[PDB]
Amino acid sequence: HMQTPKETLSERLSALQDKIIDHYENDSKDIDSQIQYWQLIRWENAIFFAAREHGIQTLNHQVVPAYNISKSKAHKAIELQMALQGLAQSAYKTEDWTLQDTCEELWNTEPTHCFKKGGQTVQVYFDGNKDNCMTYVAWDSVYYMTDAGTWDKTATCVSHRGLYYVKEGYNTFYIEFKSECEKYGNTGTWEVHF
Amino acid sequence: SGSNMSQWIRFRCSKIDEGGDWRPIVQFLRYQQIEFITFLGALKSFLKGTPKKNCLVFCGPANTGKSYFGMSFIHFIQGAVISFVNSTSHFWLEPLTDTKVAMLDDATTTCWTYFDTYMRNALDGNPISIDPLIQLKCPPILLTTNIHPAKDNRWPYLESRITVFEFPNAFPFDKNGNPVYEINDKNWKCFFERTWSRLDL
Repeated sequence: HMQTPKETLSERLSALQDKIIDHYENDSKDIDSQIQYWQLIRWENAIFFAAREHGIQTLNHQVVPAYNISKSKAHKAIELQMALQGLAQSAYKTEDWTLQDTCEELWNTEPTHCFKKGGQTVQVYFDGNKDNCMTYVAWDSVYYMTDAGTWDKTATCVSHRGLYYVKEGYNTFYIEFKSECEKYGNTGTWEVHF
Repeated sequence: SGSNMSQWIRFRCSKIDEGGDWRPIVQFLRYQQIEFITFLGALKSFLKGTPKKNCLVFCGPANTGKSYFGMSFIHFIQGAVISFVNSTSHFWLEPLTDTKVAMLDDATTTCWTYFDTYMRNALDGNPISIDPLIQLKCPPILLTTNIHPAKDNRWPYLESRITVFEFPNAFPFDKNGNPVYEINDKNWKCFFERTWSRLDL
């Protein structure tokens, strides 16, 4: 059979999507698995982009997303893949690196463009009001990229000002409690419980 | 029931036939543009009854099959369906007194207004009263709706204490009119068997 362009794109998507769920099933602790996972997601979105370019509305029953959605998700996938490829050349390569450790949701969480492990909870009460309380996470370990492109591991520090980590000699705040107060209470008073 | 969530689900899986497949569930989520890891994180907090994470919401048109998907979970876990009556009283919450998980199907604008005012303790994981005034711990509540409760800021208390998954796409059928994805007890059994530890059960 001579494959229609939709049939070819369909065949490739079905294999990619099967592989993606294999990853979910396996729950590998290997950083190299996560790198591969994010490659699959880039490829998935590249297929959906090409599908739309070819006037295809649905592919293997999947609704072909808007160009902006395919592009956004691919860019996100590349970003994560290259961060993981760098992290894989660090001393921390052989730690456990799971789907959960390397998902977009966590990546987008402060501090962003960093990996983090071991969240310890921080409770902040605004205006002495106990029932007006925001929960934050002080990460046991933050992995950040240096200017040289290598990944280093450091701990979080708590203070009245906020949550920070030391990035190549520079205190780097990822939560500012003043900014959070000026948004949940507005008296200039807050209490930090850690 | 008295048993914890882990014991209950393990027991429910005991009563369900072997041979299901978790894949249609995962595939249906990704079909609806939902990230697997995000959903699983939300479900973990939901089953624990975590404060501010005790209500899960599936939002979209009836043709998405959000209610079929949601109800399949309820059937699996043997949860209870509650029927909303606009009141200032909690009397209509009777069916959830003794359940593991409750479901309210097709929450209206009026329902969300009710939740924003009258379901605060439930949203926070604090006991509520139904009636001699008896206190009761509210089980996790799954809601389906086509009124997004956290887009337009109408419900400020509710807004920060619910998790919403949107279902943008119509429930898919193949060329013979057969559903592309079937979601039933056996598929949910496999789903839990595959995600047990990740759900912290």
